[PDB]
Amino acid sequence: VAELTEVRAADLAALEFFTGCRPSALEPLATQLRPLKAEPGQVLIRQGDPALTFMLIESGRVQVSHAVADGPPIVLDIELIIGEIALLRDAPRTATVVAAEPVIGWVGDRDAFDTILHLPGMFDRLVRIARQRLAAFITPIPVQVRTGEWFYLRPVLPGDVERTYRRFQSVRKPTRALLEYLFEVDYADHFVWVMTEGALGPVIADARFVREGHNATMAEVAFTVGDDYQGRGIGSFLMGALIVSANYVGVQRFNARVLTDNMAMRKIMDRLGAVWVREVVMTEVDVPPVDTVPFEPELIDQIRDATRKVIRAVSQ
Ligand SMILES: [Ca+2]
Ligand SMILES: [Ca+2]
Ligand SMILES: [Hg+2]
Repeated sequence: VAELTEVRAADLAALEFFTGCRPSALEPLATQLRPLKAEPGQVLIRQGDPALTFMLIESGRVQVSHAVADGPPIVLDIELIIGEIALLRDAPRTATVVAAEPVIGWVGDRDAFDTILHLPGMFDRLVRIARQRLAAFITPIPVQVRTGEWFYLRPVLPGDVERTYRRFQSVRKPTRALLEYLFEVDYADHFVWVMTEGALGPVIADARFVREGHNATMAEVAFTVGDDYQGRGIGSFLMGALIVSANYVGVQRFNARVLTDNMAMRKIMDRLGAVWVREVVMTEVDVPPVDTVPFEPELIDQIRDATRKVIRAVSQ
């Protein structure tokens, strides 16, 4: 009888992931998931495959590796959710995941993941999981701004409110939730630098470029500085970081549109060749060589290393 759905929903409701969930609320999801039981050494996701599913892991460690044509595979480890970014992007697998122990869990397709994303509270829980995974790839950098104050530079993390359907015309039949979740793990089409107070402290400013379209050479820039933090050189510092990444990813021109009595954004843009025009004022500028950012070569390299690390971590 099809009451195996009922046993399955109770199994789902027993996960830390679904803490506080009522098993009945999970029955429609239970319907869309298939049990997974892999033996140690079993390949869960093969590099080079199309992305057909994601996995929700009840238990067992897995190990991630990326194979190349010029030496041995680069190995890691994610000690909960696997495979979901390439699934929602419809991109091929860029890495292989292997069970390092017995692995028990559940497998679903994109529709099953969209079901999870719409359950109460679960979109934010998925975003915290993505955040924890990414935080492993981020080492905040202590930076000294013009005034001598010390702050910390890092890429944005999923769930930073600073992060918030343009470029995502590459996803078929999407929902808003699917697109919002992808927005939280996009670093290539939309790169955001953040400045924090303390290495594990609050974000007090952010700067970003948003490409005009997927892979496009023109991007809209936008800096935001906490009311207390203007004048202090934080904005122009983030601007430097953004050239390193923009240069690194292929963006070649920046553009801006701001409210006119917003003089501080204006001065950030006046700082390279900005020529405003009314509408709200407008302007658009070239992307200067990495040679030309006023940072020590050491700082520049840590910024490019950070950029690279997060983009790869999101399979871009
Ligand atoms: Ca962090
Ligand atoms: Ca698609
Ligand atoms: Hg729930």
